This record gives sequence, structure tokens and C-alpha cells, in this order.
Amino acid sequence: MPAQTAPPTTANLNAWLNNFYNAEAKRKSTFPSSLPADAQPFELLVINICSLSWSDIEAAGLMSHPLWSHFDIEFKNFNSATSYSGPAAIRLLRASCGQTSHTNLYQPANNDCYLFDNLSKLGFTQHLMMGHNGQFGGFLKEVRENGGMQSELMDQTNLPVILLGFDGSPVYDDTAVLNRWLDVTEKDKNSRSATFYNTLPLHDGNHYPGVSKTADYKARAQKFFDELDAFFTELEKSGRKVMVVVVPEHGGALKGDRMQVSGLRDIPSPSITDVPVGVKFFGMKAPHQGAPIVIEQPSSFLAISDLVVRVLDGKIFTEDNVDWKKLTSGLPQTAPVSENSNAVVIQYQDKPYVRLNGGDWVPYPQ
Ligand SMILES: [Mg+2]
Ligand SMILES: [Zn+2]
Repeated sequence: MPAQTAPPTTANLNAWLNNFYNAEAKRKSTFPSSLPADAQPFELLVINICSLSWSDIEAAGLMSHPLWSHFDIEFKNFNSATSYSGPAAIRLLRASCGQTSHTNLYQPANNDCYLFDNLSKLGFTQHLMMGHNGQFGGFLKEVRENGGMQSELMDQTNLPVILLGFDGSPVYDDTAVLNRWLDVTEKDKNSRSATFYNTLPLHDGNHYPGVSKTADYKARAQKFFDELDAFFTELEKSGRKVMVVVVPEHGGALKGDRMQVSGLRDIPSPSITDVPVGVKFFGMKAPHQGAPIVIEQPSSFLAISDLVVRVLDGKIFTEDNVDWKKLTSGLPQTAPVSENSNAVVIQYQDKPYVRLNGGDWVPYPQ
């Protein structure tokens, strides 16, 4: 996180953004060349959630849902760096390198930028899982072409449908998807796997079968958080060693502002990109006791990659005295810079600004 000493001017913010990109380009999440020979295998499950920010959860009265107190680690100031689904998945799939501009999401990146490819080199079977068919917005195509994720889509046949999207496509029940994930990872002939799971029940336009109005966001979120929390309980009981990372793509923009009305995401505003990220470890000999460890520093995907690197050997799952402080200290910080095509949002001296299509930086409503 480099200096914002100069007074805010459009030129100074342009320069700061350039310096941010240049500093980010030097950042890698470095993986070991091999695992220790006594490594303990485990499953990594990355749950990538559409349309979920702190602001949304507060608007829906779900800040105190039991899910949020169930995590071992929680990032209080994680930035999604974008307000669109495809870009958010690409950024997460490229978690192992510094944050790039929007444009550079659609240019190749170094192979060691690709989190799941880094894990594959260490022996983790890759799984791609979705609670939908990925057709809307060309999402699955972007996951494959720019996120580098070529794995077969995990079988979705016979999954119960809980919502229909705006396009009439199915939204599958997360409980059913996740319970199938348990079986598929058991049957994949590998003791370790890493799964990218994208789920969007909170998407705009989703409606119950037979009902034309889109379903209440709060109701869908309550059910989704109930299901995720109950899955955590099923997972604890399985005895299986699992690291779960819950990473929203971006908020649903429930609460608008003076510049951008509710539901619109053209501008990746702070309220849209400030998303809760949680990590929970299952099957530990010494499970984390007490309330989540809260990481307050500004964070983004690079911190997820570096956290995964820290536990690659799986010893966290068998240690008697886990050094949670060490595990959660010194993770990489990332300034809250967010981009879509031709819109960039930054915090400069703790105030947000927006720059659209190379116009001036405009103070963003606070
Ligand atoms: Mg397996
Ligand atoms: Zn999304």
C-alpha cells in the first residue's frame, strides 16, 4: 500500500493508480516447488458468491446471521476489485498475482498467477462447480478463457432447483450442490482437491418457480446463509479435512447512492466491493475456539492465495497447538482499488473517487 501524501488532484490520483498497478505487478503469491513428504492432504473449497457485500447484508438485516460467527478467520475490509461477475471470478482465479487493471484480466497472465493451477502442481485435483449453468453474461466462458479453469463442470443432473434466473435458467439448491461436492471429492481418487464453486442465488432477477416478481433478497440470503452454515455443521461431522474460503464476487448493490441507483453496478463503488470474506478449517485436531479472528487491514485476493500457501502442508489439521496469530499475521495488504470496463474506484486519503472513461476523478458519495 503506497503513499497518498500528495493532495488529491485528478493528475495525482491518475499517478497514484499507475503507481498502484506498477507496485501490484511485482507481487506474487509464491508456492513451494513440492509438498513435504509428510504433508496432510485436505480439500480446499472456494465458495464464490454473487451479489453479496457487507452493505447488502446490513440492508437485509443479516449482519448477525450465525454464519458470520462460524468462521475461523474473517476479513473485515476485503475488496472485490470489481462489481461484475466475470471479472470477479477472473480476479479470484488469478489470486496468486498482484491486482491488474480490468483490461489485463482479458490478457494472458503468468501461469503462476492462477491459484488452482498452482495447487494442481502440488497435486490438488481441480473441480469446477456451479449452482447454475454459467451461460448468462458469458460467465462460464470467461472462467475458462480468462480464468484458465478448464475442468469439466461438475455434474448438475437431478439437482433440485430453488430459483429461476432472469433468463429462465436454473438456480440449484446450494445444500444439494454442496452435498454432491462431498461425494464427488470422495470419489475423485485423490486425497486432496481444490474446488472453485460459483453460486448466485442472490442475483438480481432470480425468482421462485411460478412467481414472476424477483424473490425477496433477504429471504434468499437467509436461506443461503442457513444452508452454508448447516453445511459447515455437516462438514464438521464428516471428520474430513477441509479449508473453506467464502469470497463474494461483489455486492448486489441493494443500497444505492447519489451517483448510482440501487441495483446498478456500472461503477464498482465502495459499498458494492466491500465484501465479507471468511475462512473456516474443518477436521482439525484442535479446531479454532471462540469468535472469528478478524483481519482488519485492507485485503484482497492476494491474501487468500498467501493464506492457502501457509497451510499447503496440511499440518494445521493435525497440530495440537495451532499458532493462529502467526497464521493470520503479516498477510499481504492490498489497497481498495476497483475496476470495471472504463470505471475505476479508489480510496485516496480515506475518501473514495471514481474515474469514468478517463475523465476527471470525481469524489464519490460517502
Ligand atoms: Mg478425493
Ligand atoms: Zn455476480
